[PDB]
Amino acid sequence: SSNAEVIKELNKCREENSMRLDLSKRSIHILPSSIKELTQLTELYLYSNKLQSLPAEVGCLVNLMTLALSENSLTSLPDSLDNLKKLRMLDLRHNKLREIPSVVYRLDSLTTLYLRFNRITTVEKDIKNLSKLSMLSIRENKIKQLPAEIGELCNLITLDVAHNQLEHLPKEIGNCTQITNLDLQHNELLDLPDTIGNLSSLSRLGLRYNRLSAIPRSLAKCSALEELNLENNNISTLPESLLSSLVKLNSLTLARNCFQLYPVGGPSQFSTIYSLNMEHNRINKIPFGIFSRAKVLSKLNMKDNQLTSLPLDFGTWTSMVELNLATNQLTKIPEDVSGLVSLEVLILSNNLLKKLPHGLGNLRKLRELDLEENKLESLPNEIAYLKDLQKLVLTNNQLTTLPRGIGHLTNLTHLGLGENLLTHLPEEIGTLENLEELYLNDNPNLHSLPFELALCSKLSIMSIENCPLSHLPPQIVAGG
Repeated sequence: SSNAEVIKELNKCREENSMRLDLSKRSIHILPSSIKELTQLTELYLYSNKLQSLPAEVGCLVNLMTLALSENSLTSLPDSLDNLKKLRMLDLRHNKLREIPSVVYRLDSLTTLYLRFNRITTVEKDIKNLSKLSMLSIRENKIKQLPAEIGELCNLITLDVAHNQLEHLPKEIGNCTQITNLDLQHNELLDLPDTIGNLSSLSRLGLRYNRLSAIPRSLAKCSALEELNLENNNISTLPESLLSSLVKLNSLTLARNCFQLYPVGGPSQFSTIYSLNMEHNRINKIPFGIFSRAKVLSKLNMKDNQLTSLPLDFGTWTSMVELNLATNQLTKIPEDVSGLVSLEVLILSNNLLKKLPHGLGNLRKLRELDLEENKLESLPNEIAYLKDLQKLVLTNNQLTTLPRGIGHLTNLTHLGLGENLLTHLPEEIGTLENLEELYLNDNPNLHSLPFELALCSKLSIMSIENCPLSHLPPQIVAGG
């Protein structure tokens, strides 16, 4: 920590002729100029210190291949670092850099450059000198525009320009053909250049939280695209051939968009995708046979949509494991739910369900049933055969009674019965051996509770607030 301890480590490093010097986390404000003595240094780790700048003597370390300067207070770098002709990696993350130091632009040997979490406002056109760059990270800065000279970085594999203020992308981005991972998320991007299709090797593209009104049809050429996330944009429609041309798509998120209706396209749209997320949209209906070819589709999320009904082929989604139809206007859920035999998670919150179908009993794989904010007056007697059910949330409903035999749900750990009309609770509540949480709050006429609740060995959390109840099971440690 002290300057004497630093000089010891420098004399250390010299004694064994070590190739690596790790002066990290020593709170060094000013690095000794004696660092010039150690010419054999291949790696210099100076991260997590208080360095406002670097001695020009570091430029004498000509065999330096890695300079780790993350988590400092660096505002500038000495032009003497031009002599670091072998430097491959420059880590300048978490500093106070309001611009890239001019010397960096002359270090053409750089292959990986990390500038994450700074105040960098502009990227100069001299960025073209760093053609050997394989990874360029300028995430979390204040870059409003990227120079067209970005296209001369032909060897770029990864480009992180996320969390900036980019309003457009230079069309010359298409000249970086080798880009596999491109993150443009959390910008103010209004459009994408048609030249994005020249990036034939694009495997991961981050577009969430921008101002994109549409997607260019040229994105179909990026067939290697595994996941496409368009979250939080102004996109209302998709190119007709886009989804079918992206043969490698395993997940597709159009959440927080202006989508009035499902994307228009052929059957190969959802053929290959495993996850499908359309929450917070204005979709009015799910089409018949939209998931005919979608054999691998496991998860579907239609939260906060304008769905008032479900299709006649609802039961055919046998491959559906997780299903989220919350914040919709569904008046009923048909008896054809017996078809989704593989359905594990079912979310029907914030809807208008008055009853539940008897075909729900066929759902022997169901483990999570969220029915919060509905008009449920009763439950089915076949609900007791949902032996795999672990979480049952019935908050904000009109339930006066609990079906007989509910105690056979021995795997149930969470039972949310708050804001209901329950007058009584069955003595069969005690055979719920694994019940951990029981929320009975806001039940106006819940006057008595069964002593058999004491047989719930795992019962840890209970809520009887706003109930005519002053007594608790013995296993419950109250907070009053």
